[PDB]
Amino acid sequence: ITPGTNTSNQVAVLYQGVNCTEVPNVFQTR
Amino acid sequence: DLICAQKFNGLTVLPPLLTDEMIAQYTSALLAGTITSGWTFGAGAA
Ligand SMILES: *[C@@H]1O[C@H](CO)[C@@H](O)[C@H](O)[C@H]1NC(C)=O
Repeated sequence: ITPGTNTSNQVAVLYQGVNCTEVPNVFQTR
Repeated sequence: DLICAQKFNGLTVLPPLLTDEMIAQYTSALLAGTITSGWTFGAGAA
């Protein structure tokens, strides 16, 4: 998940279908 | 399970963006607007 590189160089990572305790700020969505 | 057999081969199912609670909220808003105002809430303000 990112805005444009003309705006910023900050991204977020969504691991799909993975519980948050099983990954190799942190939020848990469906 | 068959769902796990599909999942184990790279075939995943994305969730819908709009949940059933928000779909029911949309239908409740349309129903309440129709009951209390008729077509006026569709034409403009209620
Ligand atoms: C994730 O892990 C927690 C603790 O192990 C568990 O209670 C929960 O049911 C799991 N799944 C989701 C979708 O949170």
